[PDB]
Amino acid sequence: VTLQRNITLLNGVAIIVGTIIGSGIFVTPTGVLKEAGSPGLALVVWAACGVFSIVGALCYAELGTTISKSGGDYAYMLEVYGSLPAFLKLWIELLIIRPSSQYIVALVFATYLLKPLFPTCPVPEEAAKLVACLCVLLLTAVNCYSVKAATRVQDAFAAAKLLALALIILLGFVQIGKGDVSNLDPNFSFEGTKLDVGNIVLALYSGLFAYGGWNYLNFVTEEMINPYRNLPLAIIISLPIVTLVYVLTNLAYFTTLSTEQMLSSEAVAVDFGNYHLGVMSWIIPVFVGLSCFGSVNGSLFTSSRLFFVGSREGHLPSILSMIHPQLLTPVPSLVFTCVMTLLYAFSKDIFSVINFFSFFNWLCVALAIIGMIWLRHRKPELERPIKVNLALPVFFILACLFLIAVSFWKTPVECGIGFTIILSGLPVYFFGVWWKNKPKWLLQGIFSTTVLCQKLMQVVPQE
Amino acid sequence: FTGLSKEELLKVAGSPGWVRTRWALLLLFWLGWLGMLAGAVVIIVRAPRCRELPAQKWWHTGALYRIGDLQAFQGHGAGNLAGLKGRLDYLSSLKVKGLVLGPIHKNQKDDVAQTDLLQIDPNFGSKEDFDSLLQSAKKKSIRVILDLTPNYRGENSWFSTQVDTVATKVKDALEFWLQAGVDGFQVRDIENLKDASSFLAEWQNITKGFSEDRLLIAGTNSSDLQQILSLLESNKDLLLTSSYLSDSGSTGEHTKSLVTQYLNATGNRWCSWSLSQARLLTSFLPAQLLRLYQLMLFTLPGTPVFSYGDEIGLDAAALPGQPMEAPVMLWDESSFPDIPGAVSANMTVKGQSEDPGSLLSLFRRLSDQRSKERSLLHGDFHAFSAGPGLFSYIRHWDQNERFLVVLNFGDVGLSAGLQASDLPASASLPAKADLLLSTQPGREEGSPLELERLKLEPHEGLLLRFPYA
Ligand SMILES: *[C@@H]1O[C@H](CO)[C@@H](O[C@@H]2O[C@H](CO)[C@@H](O)[C@H](O)[C@H]2NC(C)=O)[C@H](O)[C@H]1NC(C)=O
Ligand SMILES: *[C@@H]1O[C@H](CO)[C@@H](O[C@@H]2O[C@H](CO)[C@@H](O)[C@H](O)[C@H]2NC(C)=O)[C@H](O)[C@H]1NC(C)=O
Ligand SMILES: *[C@@H]1O[C@H](CO)[C@@H](O[C@@H]2O[C@H](CO)[C@@H](O)[C@H](O)[C@H]2NC(C)=O)[C@H](O)[C@H]1NC(C)=O
Ligand SMILES: *[C@@H]1O[C@H](CO)[C@@H](O[C@@H]2O[C@H](CO)[C@@H](O)[C@H](O)[C@H]2NC(C)=O)[C@H](O)[C@H]1NC(C)=O
Ligand SMILES: N[C@@H](Cc1ccc(O)c(O)c1)C(=O)O
Repeated sequence: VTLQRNITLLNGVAIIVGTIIGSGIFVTPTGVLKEAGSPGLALVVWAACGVFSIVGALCYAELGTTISKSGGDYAYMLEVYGSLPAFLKLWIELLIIRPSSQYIVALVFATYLLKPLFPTCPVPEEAAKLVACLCVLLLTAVNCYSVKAATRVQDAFAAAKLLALALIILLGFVQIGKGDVSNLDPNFSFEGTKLDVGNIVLALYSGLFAYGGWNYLNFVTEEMINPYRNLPLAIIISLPIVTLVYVLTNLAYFTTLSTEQMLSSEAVAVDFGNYHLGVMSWIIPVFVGLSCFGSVNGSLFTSSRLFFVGSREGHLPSILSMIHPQLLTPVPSLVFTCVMTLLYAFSKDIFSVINFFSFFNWLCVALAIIGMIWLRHRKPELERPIKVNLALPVFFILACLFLIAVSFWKTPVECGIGFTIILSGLPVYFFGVWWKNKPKWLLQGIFSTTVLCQKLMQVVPQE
Repeated sequence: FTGLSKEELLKVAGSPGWVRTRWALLLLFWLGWLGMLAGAVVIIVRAPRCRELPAQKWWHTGALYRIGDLQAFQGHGAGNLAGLKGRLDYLSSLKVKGLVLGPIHKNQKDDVAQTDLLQIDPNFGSKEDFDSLLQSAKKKSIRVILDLTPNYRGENSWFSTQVDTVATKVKDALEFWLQAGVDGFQVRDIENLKDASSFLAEWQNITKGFSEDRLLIAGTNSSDLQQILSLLESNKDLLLTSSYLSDSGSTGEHTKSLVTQYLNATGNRWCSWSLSQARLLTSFLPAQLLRLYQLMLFTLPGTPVFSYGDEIGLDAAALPGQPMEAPVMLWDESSFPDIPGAVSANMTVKGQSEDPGSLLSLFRRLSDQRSKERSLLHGDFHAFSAGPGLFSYIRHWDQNERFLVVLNFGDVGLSAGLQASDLPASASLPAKADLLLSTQPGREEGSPLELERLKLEPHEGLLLRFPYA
């Protein structure tokens, strides 16, 4: 009546690699080029960003082992900060952070799948939404069927992402192998300097976007066979290789395209694909779209699990932990996730939510790392694996704070608007989490609705 | 907890009426998915596909730049071929795509026996200097076009003699210079050449024979439309600069008639817009009209050609003692050592590189806009009627940002009075449009304003931009 491990180290590495590689280096290499310094300086910036992310990884590599509980960044702060902050985190998390992520990835998939039918003219807006919704529904059905198939699907799509990136690297190196200066010698031509507002710094909060998703594996922990060594091994395998792949891809883009051409473009991948390959160029965009497909799957494979954690504590309705007796798949959680994503599809524009996405995730990470050392002080006797010192995280913590600074630079009013959602979520906590005193009619109605749902979809509780 | 137990649920959920419901719901979901797929494919099919790009060459993507006197470009005492390589950055600031150097061959007089088109005059530089200039330009992506005229220091430019020998020598010079890596050629005053059409056709055929990325420029001094069209009766890929838009401009309707008639007669091909072949803008217009024409020439369906010093409003007659055929550029207050203190800080390039209310800033903004958008690159041109003394037209390629230019050549203010119902519905102007820029300071930018009550100040131009309709 409880879900099993059904995950090995290779699956975890595939999940983390796939979720790291989203649109990423396929859609926005221009930013750091035109936001800080010169082309060559951009080659440095990515590398620096990678180190940053790597450092952060080496925190969750220990903290995750410290409290071996599923639901990363939620169950970990459930202990230090009490009950209310954890519920606030989970509520805003499910309400905004997930559906935005799934919808953006699905929309990117739809656009880069439909692009080869509208090369210069823009893709119709109606078709992209329908294709994204179809992708989300199909992936939800696949996950609800059996996790075992989804594991191989994620493995195959991570392999496809790696193959596409390797092909990009190979083509970028071959277009130099024929013999050309390729304007690599001129560097720091218009580097300038870090302005008072910030010039070189201004590129970091855009470069770090592609490095996101380095904690999704910690969401579905305790589902891994012997996580103790597998999780740190997965992190150590995943991070340096993806950082070197991104820096090599940036080099490959710079060695083939001039600065003016990059500035005068939107999709650098399409230009690189149709430039040195000509006819049958559709391979380059399609693969990119295919990549996004796998990404969506990974998100689902984490998101539902987080919900399965919440109802365990009691913060969630008791139904959102139910399990089909013959198929372990947590059906109600998956249905909830897909319904939320489809409701989030009704928007008016793009990037309207991503603006505070960095603020939200960075503040959550910062609070978690702050709570780490306070927990260690309040409980210095535990069976933790490496007994690593707090030397490394402290510096990282300060860097985290710096991000909030930039966060309150572009759209502070949007941040203030975003705060209103959690302020309205406090009454959500007060309604049912704490005020257990409810009239008999409400309890009877809740029980009737739950039993009706259980009758409709065959699910039995977890024990 | 708060729900039916496992064993009771599995005992109760086996009766008929609950498996049938689940099966019906599964069928409904799976049929709705295929319905959505069918809707998506129908949406994809029922849409216009796209419009293919016209595969532009290099000279379709920006404005050219002429240099009639190499020595006087950067002042006396430094005139040399290698001197130019220290200036391309400034040229790169203007984002030009060409550099029409003046004649640099050996020619002392109307002497023909020893006038050669293959030997660089030592007063300018050397062959190695020319190679270095070409290499530096290639690194900077600035294409170089070399002038060729048998006489450029004499009175008659074709020796007033039988043209067989000069035709043969220039034909040899074409193939000799194409080895070095020049990207085109220019010949001026072809109206003084006997049997011009055959020579131009042969030269164009020879030049296009080496590659498809070479250019040929022909310049005349005539203004008759029939005369201009006569030289194109056998060539259609030639760029012919002429004084077609000069000797007029007092009334806006006259210029509109000239442009529309030229486009209708030529059959909507690629033409070059310029007020002359070797003269600056100030040699034909008052000092209050340079901005108007500079806006005009950047938004025409063609390749604008400007002479040096036309981005800072250089005037030959504003400084006494300066020949009108070769004014000295004003890089600073000391750029003119003779009679010092006769030049202000407003006429200097360095004095205009930071003031937004100046010709150079407007020049740079217009050049940036011209070489970026597709509508200004290969868009369609449509001119519609307006009030008297006005010239209003529209540029629209396929589905990109439509541009609408309104020009008031009159000296008195008046209303817009634009008229619809004479353009395709895909090109109909909207009620409100943005304002990309205005040549008259005193207006805001980025504010979507209505077109019903638009008024124009004397000698004012507007460059409204609106998205796809
Ligand atoms: C070029 O000029 C000639 C004059 O009749 C014509 O084409 C010539 O002859 C053949 C047929 O095209 C070509 O292979 C030669 O190259 C042409 N001779 C030249 C260069 O003058 C025709 O009028 C023109 N066609 C071309 C090739 O541009
Ligand atoms: C172009 O310039 C010439 C020279 O000023 C003008 O006059 C012609 O001069 C040549 C001698 O170089 C004579 O053989 C011609 O007879 C002159 N033309 C006429 C019409 O008499 C010429 O008029 C100018 N073109 C225009 C259109 O004004
Ligand atoms: C270009 O304009 C000309 C000149 O108007 C037009 O051709 C014909 O011209 C005669 C005399 O003006 C008139 O019959 C009409 O103006 C034109 N015939 C028509 C269109 O019925 C024509 O409108 C335009 N197109 C071309 C290239 O002929
Ligand atoms: C640059 O500034 C000087 C200083 O005003 C201008 O000199 C004036 O010229 C204008 C016409 O251009 C005359 O009306 C004034 O009498 C001059 N004033 C002074 C105090 O010199 C100079 O002409 C300006 N540049 C231009 C071409 O306007
Ligand atoms: N990293 C994804 C997009 C993304 C994923 C996860 C994140 O947490 C994030 O902030 C952004 C990509 O490369 O396209």
